[PDB]
Amino acid sequence: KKEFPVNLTIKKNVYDSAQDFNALQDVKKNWSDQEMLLLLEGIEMYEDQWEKIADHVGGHKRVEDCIEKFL
Amino acid sequence: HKVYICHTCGNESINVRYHNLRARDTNLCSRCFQEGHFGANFQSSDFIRLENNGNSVKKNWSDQEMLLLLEGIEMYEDQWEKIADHVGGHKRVEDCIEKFL
Amino acid sequence: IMIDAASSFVLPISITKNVDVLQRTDEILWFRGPSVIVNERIINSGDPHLSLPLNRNEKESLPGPFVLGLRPSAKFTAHRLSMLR
Amino acid sequence: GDDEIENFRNGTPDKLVSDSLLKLKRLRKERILNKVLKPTTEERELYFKVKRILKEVILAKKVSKVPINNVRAFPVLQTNYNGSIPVVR
Amino acid sequence: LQEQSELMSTVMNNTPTTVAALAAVAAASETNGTIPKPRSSAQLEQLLYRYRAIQNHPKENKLEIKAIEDTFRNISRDQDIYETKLDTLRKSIDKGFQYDEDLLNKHLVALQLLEKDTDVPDYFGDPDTEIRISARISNRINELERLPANLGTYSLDDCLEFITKDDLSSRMDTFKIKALVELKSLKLLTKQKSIRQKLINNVASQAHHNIPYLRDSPFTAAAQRSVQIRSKVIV
Amino acid sequence: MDLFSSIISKSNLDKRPHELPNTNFKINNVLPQTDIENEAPRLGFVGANT
Amino acid sequence: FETMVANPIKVSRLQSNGVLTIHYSLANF
Ligand SMILES: [Zn+2]
Repeated sequence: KKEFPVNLTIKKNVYDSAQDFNALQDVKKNWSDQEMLLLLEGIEMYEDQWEKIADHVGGHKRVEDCIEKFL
Repeated sequence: HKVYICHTCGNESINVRYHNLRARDTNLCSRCFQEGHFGANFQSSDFIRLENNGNSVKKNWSDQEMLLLLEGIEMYEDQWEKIADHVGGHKRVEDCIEKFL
Repeated sequence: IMIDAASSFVLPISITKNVDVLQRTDEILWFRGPSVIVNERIINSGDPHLSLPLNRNEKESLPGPFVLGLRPSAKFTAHRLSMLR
Repeated sequence: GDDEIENFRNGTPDKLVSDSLLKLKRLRKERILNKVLKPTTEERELYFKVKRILKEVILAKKVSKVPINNVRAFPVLQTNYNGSIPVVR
Repeated sequence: LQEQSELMSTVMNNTPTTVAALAAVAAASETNGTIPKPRSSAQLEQLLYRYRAIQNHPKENKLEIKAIEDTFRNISRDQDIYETKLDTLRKSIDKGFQYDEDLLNKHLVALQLLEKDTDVPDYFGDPDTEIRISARISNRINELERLPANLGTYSLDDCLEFITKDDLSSRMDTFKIKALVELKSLKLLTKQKSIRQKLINNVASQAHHNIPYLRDSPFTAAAQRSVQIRSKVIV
Repeated sequence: MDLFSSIISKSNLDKRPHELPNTNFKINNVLPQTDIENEAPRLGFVGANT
Repeated sequence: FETMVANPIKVSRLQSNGVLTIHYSLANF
């Protein structure tokens, strides 16, 4: 079946509008692009162990906040 | 296979052109885009990296071809020969109309 | 405001003896303005060096421009080269 | 706060999640059919209350898969610069 | 009159001590209709932080400090209540549930689709409802037309290309093309409508010479035969 | 007309003396421009109706 | 050297866009 693709990555969040990526927006909870790339980088390799990822990001991010981001 | 004369010089683009979105009928090489030889009116945001190579087996419709089809429809409003060559000339009229519908 | 100016020029004398490093036509291309050197293409949009939060005269000599440019770490690149073969 | 999740954590965790997502879907239909654009303060408040619960199980239970599916890209700004050849009038 | 945007305007104009919103009953209470308990995560709270940190110098011209401090007390109290409830909530967990996988899939996909305002399938005329469609398309057009033009990707597959200081990777534009296919396909809608009209009103306009089971019926053949009767010549 | 050239691909570790195919050439240094990117326009500017 | 007017390279917009690269369609002898 042919469907128009649901392009979620472009779509800005409605309910919170503070968990978007940094380009679509106009310890520390800032989440710069380097820790974001390290987060996708750790999720591609380590596959949900939440503690090797939690210092592969660089230690400023709690495991709770990494789960908050992954959701 | 067409040929893409690089604007602002006379060179031939090898396999990657940089299409402009406000003059809409110009291109560039990679080296003229890395250094900024495209005039002070444009701003290096309105240049999309397009390819020149022949793509895969037909009825795939990569996003480059969809974008160039919609550029053609905004250009000409008719004249499906002038749409099908602007897609790249390796698609027929009778398939561009079957894909826009 | 015109668009179709030439903005590249060629001198008639063939000086093509020590010129294999410049940009040749295939002569030498001579433009109407200089080049533009851009350090890094991708901005790093967070990073309180650049974001400037509103909380809390100081200098910092950061290593290189490579902090501001989203470079991947090497363990992922070795993991992906292991996934290569 | 929580004010209910303490009481419902004693039994199953998952029934409230579906019973809240159906309410989100009904409120979204009621926002589409009313020409309103901003979400209400009643489902925003009810949104995070969902996202909390799905967090805590991942904090607590360590469910056997927790699947990973990402687009393996993310949008970043890139530098722009004007051309260096001057304008011709 | 958006006092929670007036504080932001006074902050971003870098001159907030020079006006200080003229906190009396005539001005600081006319925009409030206490302060209305800010909504954001920190974007309306750091403004209150800076606003109190600037209003520590006058300290008597602004009578609205006390309601702001009462809301700080409310925020601290709610935070302490949530920390106690999170301490109890991690103690109220059963030792065994074994949460199912193929419903965790559906809850994750459903939450993700309900975040960014798209329709979720269940698996658990009339120009009233014509405008309610044509007002969701203007939403998407005036949401896509506020993206920055310098939008670019960084996939996880550029590590295999070894991009130098200036090398121009070949997957940088896999989102900006996709963010123009939508924005120009949602403007060429009333062109494909006008092509579909010319298609259907020339396929259905024959309907009795191409379709075989209609041009073989008794009544259609009799009508097409009877329209072709040449008029009788008198004498 | 007062022309300019392309960037020489001479490396930063070359250390050779500067040769010149013409003595009517001159040489200049290009300072790279670097700052917070000037706010680019929105996509409504790039690709409006013509 | 200062009397050496340079040659403009003109692009001619229709050449820049879509030029392809006739007896080789055998219908015309
Ligand atoms: Zn060129």
